[PDB]
Amino acid sequence: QVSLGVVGIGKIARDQHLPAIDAEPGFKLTACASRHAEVTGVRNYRDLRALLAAERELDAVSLCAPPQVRYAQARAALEAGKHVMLEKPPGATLGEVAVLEALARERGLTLFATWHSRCASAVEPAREWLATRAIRAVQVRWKADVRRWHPGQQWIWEPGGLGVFDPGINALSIVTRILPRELVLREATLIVPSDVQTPIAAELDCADTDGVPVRAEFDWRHGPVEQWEIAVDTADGVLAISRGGAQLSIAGEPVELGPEREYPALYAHFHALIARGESDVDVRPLRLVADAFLFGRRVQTDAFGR
Amino acid sequence: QVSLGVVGIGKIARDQHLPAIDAEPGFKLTACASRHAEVTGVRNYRDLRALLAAERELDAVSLCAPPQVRYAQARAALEAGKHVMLEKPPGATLGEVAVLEALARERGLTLFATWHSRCASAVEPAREWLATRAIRAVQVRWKADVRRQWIWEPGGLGVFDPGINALSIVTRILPRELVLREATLIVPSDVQTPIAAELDCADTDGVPVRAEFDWRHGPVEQWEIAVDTADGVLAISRGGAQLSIAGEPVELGPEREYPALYAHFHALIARGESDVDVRPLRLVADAFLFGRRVQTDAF
Ligand SMILES: NC(=O)c1ccc[n+]([C@@H]2O[C@H](COP(=O)([O-])OP(=O)(O)OC[C@H]3O[C@@H](n4cnc5c(N)ncnc54)[C@H](OP(=O)(O)O)[C@@H]3O)[C@@H](O)[C@H]2O)c1
Repeated sequence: QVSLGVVGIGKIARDQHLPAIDAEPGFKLTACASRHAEVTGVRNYRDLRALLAAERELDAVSLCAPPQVRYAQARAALEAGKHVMLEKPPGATLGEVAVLEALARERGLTLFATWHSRCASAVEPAREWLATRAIRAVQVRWKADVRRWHPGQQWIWEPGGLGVFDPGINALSIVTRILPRELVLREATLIVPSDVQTPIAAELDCADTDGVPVRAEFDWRHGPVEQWEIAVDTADGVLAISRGGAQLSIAGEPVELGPEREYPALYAHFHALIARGESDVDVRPLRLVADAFLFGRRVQTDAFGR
Repeated sequence: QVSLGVVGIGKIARDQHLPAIDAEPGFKLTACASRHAEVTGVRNYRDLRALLAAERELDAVSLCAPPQVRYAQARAALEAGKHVMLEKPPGATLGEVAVLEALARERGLTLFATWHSRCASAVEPAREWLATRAIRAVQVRWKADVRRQWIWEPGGLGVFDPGINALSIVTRILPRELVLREATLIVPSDVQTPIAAELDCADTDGVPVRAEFDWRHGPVEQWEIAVDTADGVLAISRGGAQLSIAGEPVELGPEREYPALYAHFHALIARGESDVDVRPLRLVADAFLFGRRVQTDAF
């Protein structure tokens, strides 16, 4: 078993990481680090620094804290000789992820930038069906109530928190996986409430290298049922991904999919990467978001109320 | 020699590119493309597609148009089997540059993303002196008066349009990669790009690298990079033309940024290599992504 530590025991750590780790036989949950939480049955620390100082035989760390502290924690873990798994986004900047990848490669360690939505069951079936066909247009709708997915959370509204791109980048992680050709941003509009620093809604107009238009609408102002949809119009009809990747229809016919197991799949991949002595750092979804911030118009809207 | 075409004959093509090409023996200027300008002594076209269709023996092209039109030109040139040299910045977005580098690598073609300020006289001496030494801190001060439209449009970079030149020097002289830790963009309420900006970086050894860019009226114009080491301060001034080390001024040669660029482009084509350093643009992108934004009075 690979000995594993988890950093930042918050919403996604309780909802997804700890259950997936517990059911993954390749890992032994050995330690956890959190300022305001502890995990029963394992050794607990207030911060990653104290965990690394004490857990010299630990093999790997998985980071579930906000992305603004991701670089500092991942660098420390890599410098201590641990393989590192990163929640999405892999960093607040592209430069820090490049530095981490070079460092992990400069230490022979596994670095894994995870995109949990890429492990949704519809993703690889969609990629396989689309690799052969003539794509005409792509439509993305990724809208959910922020208060239901990040209740009480403030880092989403601070610089490096991405705002609506925090879930929106999941859609881009799927699109960049299922489309055969690279995307380039052509225009973007970011809608930023008067009281925050990140967008609550955004529109993206991209094209792949063949000129296929990729239109995306992200919104955190929404009712209680998510709209997490990607529609690829082809010459053979429409491929429609819905429910964040849990549902797939091709030319109007539903497609049978296995059960959702995104985070089990992530941890299985992390273990396999370590046993292979390989890394997996795809920053293309974050690079497109960076282009959106660099090139995109910014429009003020009314206060969110944080 | 290498047959060469130039696209976008503006003032910098007239002042810098064409004289440098004329004096570079490795190239023969064969054709130029420009919508509103013709170049004496060579064949002339109004767009790159026409040039490419006609100049079938052409080996390479140098693109001097702004980045908003350069990506489509660079694609067509690489697809036509030509080596490509790009003015700075190499793209309007990082995705554009990634596409070109993949395209060039797949056809075995030379792609050269130039940073003309990296060829200023002080840059390579500063890099040699700093390579071995214990650096403590770096400070960049870029200030000027903007009063002396694309710059205020979404994607126009704002103060980073010239400020990225200082970032290309910083990233060349320092021996380790920079990570942006905090940024602040000051945006006039009637524009979409920053008039002033502060960057807070740290290199991979933790060395703080601070940069301030200001386009507003204030104190006297300045362009300075100061790198404090255990052996004293290294100071670059005058956009890279002037160098001081531990208080001692250093003798530098005349400015030949664009002759240097074209000599390197020729050398890249000879060795079959590319040179696509996107890090100065990536740092600017990180500032737009990670930066805190502050509104100021209309411009
Ligand atoms: N919310 C979701 O549904 C979801 C789903 C998939 C992926 N994710 C990703 O997972 C990451 C965290 O998401 P989340 O919803 O779990 O947010 P979160 O609960 O608010 O943050 C997780 C924990 O990180 C710690 N934290 C906050 N600031 C910190 C700081 N400076 N330094 C160290 N620890 C700090 C906190 O634990 P302590 O106070 O105890 O130290 C926090 O409880 C994000 O990158 C997010 O994008 C979220």
